[PDB]
Order: sequence, then C-alpha cells, then structure tokens
Amino acid sequence: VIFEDGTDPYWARSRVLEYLNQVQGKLPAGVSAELGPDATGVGWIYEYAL
Amino acid sequence: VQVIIKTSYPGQAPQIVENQVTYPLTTTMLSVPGAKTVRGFSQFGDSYVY
Repeated sequence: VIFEDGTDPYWARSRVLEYLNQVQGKLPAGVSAELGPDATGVGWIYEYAL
Repeated sequence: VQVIIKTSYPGQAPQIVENQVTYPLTTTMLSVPGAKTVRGFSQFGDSYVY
C-alpha cells in the first residue's frame, strides 16, 4: 500500500489497519495477515549464520 | 506507561492459559514498535498481558 510521499509511516500503518480488520475473517482456513515490520528496505543491519 | 491486554479464560490452569492465550499474545507482541518489554501473566482463569 503506497502513500503520498511525506506522510507519517505509523499513520499509514494505523490507517491500513482498519481495512485489514474486516478482511481477516474473509481469509481462508488458517492463513494470517502479517503486517510489515517497523523498518524499511535498509534496516538489514547485521546478518550471521549458525 | 503501558498498554494492557486482558483475556479471560474460565476454569483453566495457569499452564493451559499460557499456551492457549498468553503465548500467542506475548510472542507476537515482541514485534510491536515502541515496546521496551512485554509482561505475561498466566493465572488460573485469566491472562494479563502488559
């Protein structure tokens, strides 16, 4: 969901949330609607492997 | 300052309250932006999440 550049991120997130609330029950058996993290396409700071 | 999320669960042992309610609540709350810490209370019959 793309907004008009400049708008507050959390506003947008707290905005999309209302039209995702009524669409949760409409979703299949047990698939959930996961919301994007509080980060962008740069938050990738530290990677590692076990 | 904190947000409270109480979920009532009659006649359920502390352990069952944990797995059925407190667990999915707390764990999924770990990723809510602004959360310093998350408190989980599994009492026999109720689930107080802070």
